[PDB]
Amino acid sequence: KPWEITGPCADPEYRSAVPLATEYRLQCPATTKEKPCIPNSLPETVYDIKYFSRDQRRNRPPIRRTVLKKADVEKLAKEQTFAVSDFPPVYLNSAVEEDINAIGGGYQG
Amino acid sequence: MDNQSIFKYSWETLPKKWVKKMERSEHGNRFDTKTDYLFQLLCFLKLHTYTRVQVLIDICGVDYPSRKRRFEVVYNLLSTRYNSRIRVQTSADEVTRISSVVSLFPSAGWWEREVWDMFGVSSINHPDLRRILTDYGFEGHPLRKDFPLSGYVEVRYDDPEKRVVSEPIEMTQEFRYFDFASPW
Amino acid sequence: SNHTAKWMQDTSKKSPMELINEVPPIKVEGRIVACEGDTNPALGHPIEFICLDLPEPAVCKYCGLRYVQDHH
Amino acid sequence: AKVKASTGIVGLEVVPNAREVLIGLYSKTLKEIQKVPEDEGYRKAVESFTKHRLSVCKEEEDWEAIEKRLGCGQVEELIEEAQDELKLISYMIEWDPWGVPDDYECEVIENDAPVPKHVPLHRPPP
Amino acid sequence: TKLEDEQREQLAKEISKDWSSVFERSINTLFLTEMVRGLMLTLKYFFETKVTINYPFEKGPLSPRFRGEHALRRYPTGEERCIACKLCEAICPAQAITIEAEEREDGSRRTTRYDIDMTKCIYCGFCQEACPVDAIVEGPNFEFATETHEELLYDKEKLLENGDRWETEIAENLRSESLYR
Amino acid sequence: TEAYIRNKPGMVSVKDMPVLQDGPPPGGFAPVRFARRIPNKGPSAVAIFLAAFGTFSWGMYQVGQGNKIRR
Amino acid sequence: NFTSNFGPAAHGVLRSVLEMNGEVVERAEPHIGLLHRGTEKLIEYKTYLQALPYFDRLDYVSTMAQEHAYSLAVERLLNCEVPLRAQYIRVLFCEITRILNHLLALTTHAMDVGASTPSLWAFEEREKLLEFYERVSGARMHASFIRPGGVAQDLPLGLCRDIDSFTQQFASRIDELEEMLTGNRIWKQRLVDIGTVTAQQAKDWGFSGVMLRGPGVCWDLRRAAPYDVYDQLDFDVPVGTRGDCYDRYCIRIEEMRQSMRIIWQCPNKIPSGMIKADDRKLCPPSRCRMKLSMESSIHHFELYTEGFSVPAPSTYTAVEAPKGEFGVFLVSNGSNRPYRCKIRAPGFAHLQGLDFMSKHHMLADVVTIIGTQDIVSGEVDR
Ligand code: SF4
Ligand code: SF4
Ligand SMILES: [Zn+2]
Repeated sequence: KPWEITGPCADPEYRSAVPLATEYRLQCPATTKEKPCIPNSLPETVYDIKYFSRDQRRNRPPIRRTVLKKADVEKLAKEQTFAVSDFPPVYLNSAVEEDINAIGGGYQG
Repeated sequence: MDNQSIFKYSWETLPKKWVKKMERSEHGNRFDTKTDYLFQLLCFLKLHTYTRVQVLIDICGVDYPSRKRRFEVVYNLLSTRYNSRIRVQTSADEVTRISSVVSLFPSAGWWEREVWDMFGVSSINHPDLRRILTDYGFEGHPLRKDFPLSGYVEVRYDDPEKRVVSEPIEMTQEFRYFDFASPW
Repeated sequence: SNHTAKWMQDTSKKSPMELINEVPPIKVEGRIVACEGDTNPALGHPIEFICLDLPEPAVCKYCGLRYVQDHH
Repeated sequence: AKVKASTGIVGLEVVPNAREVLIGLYSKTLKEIQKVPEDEGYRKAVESFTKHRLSVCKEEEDWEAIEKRLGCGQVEELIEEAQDELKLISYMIEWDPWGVPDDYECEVIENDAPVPKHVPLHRPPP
Repeated sequence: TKLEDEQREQLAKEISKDWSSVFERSINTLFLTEMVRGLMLTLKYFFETKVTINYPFEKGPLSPRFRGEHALRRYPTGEERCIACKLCEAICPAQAITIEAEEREDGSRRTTRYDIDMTKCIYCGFCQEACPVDAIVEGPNFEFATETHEELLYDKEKLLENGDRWETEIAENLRSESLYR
Repeated sequence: TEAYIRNKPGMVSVKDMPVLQDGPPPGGFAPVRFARRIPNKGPSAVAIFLAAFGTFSWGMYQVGQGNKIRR
Repeated sequence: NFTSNFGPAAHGVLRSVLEMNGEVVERAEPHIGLLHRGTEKLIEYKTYLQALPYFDRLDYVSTMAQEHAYSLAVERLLNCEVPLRAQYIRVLFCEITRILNHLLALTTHAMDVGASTPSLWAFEEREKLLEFYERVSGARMHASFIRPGGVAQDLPLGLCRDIDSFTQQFASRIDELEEMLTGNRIWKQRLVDIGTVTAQQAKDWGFSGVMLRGPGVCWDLRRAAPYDVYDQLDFDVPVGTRGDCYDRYCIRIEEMRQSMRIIWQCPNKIPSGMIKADDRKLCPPSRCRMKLSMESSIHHFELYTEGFSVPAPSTYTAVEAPKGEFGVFLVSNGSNRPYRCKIRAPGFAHLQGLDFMSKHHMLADVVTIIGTQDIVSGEVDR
């Protein structure tokens, strides 16, 4: 064919976008040839139901509060002391200028 | 389990004059401060060479119609360099001119206009321009717990009498409110 | 006569009540039954165990089928 | 050797005077916090870490090595951070807030509500 | 903008290494080879076949999990399915259902009025999930484009009952979804 | 409320009860392609330039012969 | 300085007003209230399972990342773990949605600039992906498929095979489109160096997503705060060198390819198991159990009447939507109705962007800037 000399149309790893019926959808979604039984529970639960131990939700600790005055503020200010390290850490990341065809010969992903 | 470092360092080096409450939860770390020093606190951040936030993500209003300080302004802002985010949450009543942050983060004019009309909280410096979201001359502030869901005057229809008009609400099939509550 | 008059309008074909009275009873053998139709799902009508210790049929409260005990 | 190619960011522009500018900025900040503000808190912190970074840059003297050892993104980014910190110090002393007068409550709140592992949480940088 | 002058020089000092490179790049930008490549690709697609589903004679593909014109099924005995739980009305996120019941004469409970003003009924699906007897369902019919608002205010269960004209088709769907739902 | 619903037929315990048939077949279907690839196989520089120049010269010679005939 | 108006392709409803000077846009300013609904007010006077469709309606191009973000917020606030198959299919569909949005935004940009054939080819591909949606659950768009705690229904059989077929043919289609646009001198001269954004003002104006990743700074939430299975799904995360229209465009295409890598990595690891829960107190029971057991009916009834109750605290949850950091702020208290659910769509940041970054350009460049910003007034206004 006359184009077929440059571009994706002249590449053995090139596919078109007209999937035939048989090759795209040969089994309609309604009447499949199988019988799926989706799971919905684990055996341990289904024969040892115990809802608090399962529902660690609402099993959270209570909210703890404290007030501070000038005395405690001064005490903390004095006992506190920084260090050359562990101030915070830094989240550093930079560009690399990587290729495209590298990963898995440029295939796998 | 996310950003204890930045929060701890920020609290242990701050001028402790302007912090009213600190909550180091796991949902989000909160510096509840006084409305008088808000600009001072935010300008401390974004500049200190460890807890530099440099990006303001949200300025949202919350309404509590049962407390003397009716409103609650909330600033959610992260630190793209130190991979952390904090939530500075201030109180605010009816009319009480709150400081602006459009000088520091220019990305607050639209969020401060939105909190001007949705709620009614003011803003002393520049960002309190006219309303943004709601259409035009609007009676109330349509996100507190008083402006009803269907609005005061909202019928708006064409009139071959003249052209088009806005008239008070007479809607059909009134809003049903189901209860669903559960006394345990 | 009044319910079907409130909702239905045509009054040419028979109303649901008329059809469910046209279906006869079942005449089951034991003392307790369960009404769904013929499938457990895809036909709804959750299990509705109904007693049969009266000389008159017993309705099912979904898709009234009027089961009846056979013998004495 | 290996002056630089590009810092990678659009706003920052490379500068071959990284060591000299850092030396000057750090000396100035050390002087400012040394004389001006009260000896507390913020001042303690900034004195400590700023004199640290001054010492390490002065000793390493090769901008590649100062990056690799000091452990921060770029010398340009450090220049930006130092300039901003000095600006902040100026503002701070303009409105000096130090010292809690009295009648002061800072409610420390904490609740250890557990959250699942499949929720967006900014996991700590190693 | 002083750096841009310096950058534009190096960028020219880099690509213009030899004479072959400058000559190639020049007649590249002078004979429109990328234009020609684009044109050839376009012409290929022109010669190639089309999609153009030709609607009124061969409609598009669907799935049994579709949502459309609602319907109220009924048992094989002709007996209605709905029992007035109010669950569909309760879960309606658009409040687009109105339902009002009463004890019938024979004893069973049924619905005196049941209507869905189809517009206000965005088609979300929660209907066919809240129903404990599969009374209401969304049959795979999307061609109902009346010319007067009142129609799309589907009537007091009457037209909804007429959804049984699909009772075969709908049934099929339900079977294929009894497994995983 | 799960045993026979999930699978009644013949299991001795709750484990190894169901058959699922949900996901992919054994093998991941393929290794797929994601990287771009546009081959450049057209006549690059000298071919096209010589074509243009040669056809121009020869066309001019033909124009000459034709104008001779027409005169 | 002229005062021109701009009330326009169908690239949304928006009212630009432009202080002009010759052919220079001295000051552009958008009026945005032109499509408002009160989504927050409604959510409040609504619920959790009832308010999910609202999130489906916000940012109506990428129609599932929103539900994903809302579900993450509710789970975080609720402490309700989710099974592995649910996580995997949820990531699969989030990435399909990213591809959808990228096709639409990219080729609508191409139409604004003038091309049309890329628009039509991309719309064919969008038809294929929408068919995937409507096969899995619901209509083509607006598939309320990601509930709190997992998904609503399991996916059918053969869907994975179709996914693979689409993956291959779609790699080829992206290659075609990139060959059609990337390199065409018209497109290059129309796109490059149009709307530069230094990272300083980027972080200032609070951009996110591709925008923030355009100029320099490399930061996306999938790598920073990996909410879901994303770890096991290594990918690439491209980054642009000089923030402008062309580099944002190339970023978009590379993001398409990385999304393909993820969409293949899932159907090779998807751990066939259960979905959506293990407590019939936060997720309703399926039909067989509901119609056979007894307590299953009680829980189904209560869960579809009043929904689940979540405790007192308030949270913020962010997701790397196709546009940017889609944020949700929940202030729930006690009862089953979400107190003050606040949205943080990136539309606000991107429009203020438009304002400042549309100076000293021409009107064609204003159109180009809207294209590269990929605005959806639905989410910018909600
Ligand atoms: S849930 Fe089903 S039967 Fe019950 S009231 Fe509604 S459609 Fe009617
Ligand atoms: S389909 Fe949804 S919008 Fe329509 S009434 Fe049923 S539950 Fe509500
Ligand atoms: Zn029955």
